[PDB]
Amino acid sequence: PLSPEDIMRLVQQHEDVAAAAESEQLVAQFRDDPQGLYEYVNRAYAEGPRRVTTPISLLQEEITGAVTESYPAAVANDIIGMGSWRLKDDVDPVIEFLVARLEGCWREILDTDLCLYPREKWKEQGWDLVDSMDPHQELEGFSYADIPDPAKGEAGYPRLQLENRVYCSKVFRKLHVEVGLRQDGLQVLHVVVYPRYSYDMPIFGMDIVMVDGRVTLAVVDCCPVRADLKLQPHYMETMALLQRTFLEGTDPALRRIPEWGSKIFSPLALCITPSGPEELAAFAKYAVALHRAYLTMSLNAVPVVAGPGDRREAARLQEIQDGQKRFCDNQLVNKKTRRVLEVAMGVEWTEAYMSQLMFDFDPKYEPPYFDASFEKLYTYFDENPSFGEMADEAMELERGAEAERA
Amino acid sequence: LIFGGKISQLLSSKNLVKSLKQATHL
Amino acid sequence: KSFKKKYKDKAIIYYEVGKFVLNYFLNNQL
Amino acid sequence: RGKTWFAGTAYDAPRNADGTFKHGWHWNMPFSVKTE
Amino acid sequence: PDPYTTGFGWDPD
Repeated sequence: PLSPEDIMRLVQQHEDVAAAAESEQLVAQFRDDPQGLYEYVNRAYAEGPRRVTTPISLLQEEITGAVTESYPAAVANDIIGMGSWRLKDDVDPVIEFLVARLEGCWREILDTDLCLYPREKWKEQGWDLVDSMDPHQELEGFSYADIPDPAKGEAGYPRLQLENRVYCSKVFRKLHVEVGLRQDGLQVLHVVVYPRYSYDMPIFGMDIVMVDGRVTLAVVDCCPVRADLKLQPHYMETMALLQRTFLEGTDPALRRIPEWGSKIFSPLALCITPSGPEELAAFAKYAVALHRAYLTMSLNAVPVVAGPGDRREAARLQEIQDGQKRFCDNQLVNKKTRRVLEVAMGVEWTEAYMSQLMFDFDPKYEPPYFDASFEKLYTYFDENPSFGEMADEAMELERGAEAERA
Repeated sequence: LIFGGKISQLLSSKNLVKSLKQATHL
Repeated sequence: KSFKKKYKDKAIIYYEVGKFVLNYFLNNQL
Repeated sequence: RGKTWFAGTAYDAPRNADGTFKHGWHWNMPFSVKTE
Repeated sequence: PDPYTTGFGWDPD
């Protein structure tokens, strides 16, 4: 009275109910307070400094009177700002704010597993800071201040300078921020977060293109990796909720779909031309909140393993690799667009940058990562230490004295 | 070893001339 | 009022960070 | 190395044999070198 | 005008 077909159906029930459960257990953290995905810096500022209650700092306050104070990671990265960027002074305030927010989200959410990308891949080739007038690195990377900006018409004009920051993590094989500047007022921010080839996770993308201080293009997306070009229910619910929370007004469509994003864009992908400081502020809030939600949902992600036993996991891994290859190829055939900012730094160098950095796909190369995860233990035991049996006896004597005196 | 801290302070400092001055050698 | 505090704190922490970075690089990564 | 600041001019920093500035100087360093 | 005390940076709010 059960039948094989209905045993298979019962399996299907259990199987996708577990999926549903996981999805809502991942959305529930953002369901209540979506503004907490953006106002976290302001809330940490309102929280203010924290008195470091470690015994060494307490002894410092007892002897010298100096008080050790700590700050949350949000206001820590707000104090840092852009950071020690080589081109932090020539960039636009909007680009600087966005870079500070996304880098702070990386260094805060992905702490204890955020590594710097291997220097032999991007930094030993001098791609951390490239200048149009010095393509051969004859000035040891000091061309940005060693060489004055070209005159109009004079060879080298307009000068293009690109600074890159590539990171790795436990769940992410490449977290890439690229800031490009040109003399004609054009600035480009390109932030792409790549999951590894073991996670059923979309690739995060953002591109901010501005001309002469006015934002002309602003794209933020969680580009899917599946075959049907659709995201998971938690990603769809989070993107719709954040759009409702932060976009609020404006026109509802706001999607030109310029014939190249249609193979990589999510159904809730945002690609606007900002017209107004209010719309620009709403986009910046939505983008910071979406990045924070993406990184927060990265914490509980479980890698997909295959081999013996079952083959649907192997099919999922092949789908992940195909989707990442499709995204990389679609960003590589982008040469009717952003690649025009290149060619000034040659064509063969443009190819040797495009294929090797940013959008690079390889089945055999997974970047190594260092998951410390014991600095949490060290900080916890500096906050709450154990002082030994002799100190326990001394505290017992002190407690007895205060009981018999007070 | 002596001058590393001042070097990092110089490398991590915002130049305020491009945030202060607004719009021959322009 | 607090921007001056932010500037001063950032200068102090970057001085300390750079000093200990240089100390580690010279004394251990050589 | 020649597309830098003033280059062939009396206002340029001293340069080595290979064209690099003396003491490995650069134009963003907080100190000014002395002309040779 | 006191620098190092106010301004110098974009903010959506």
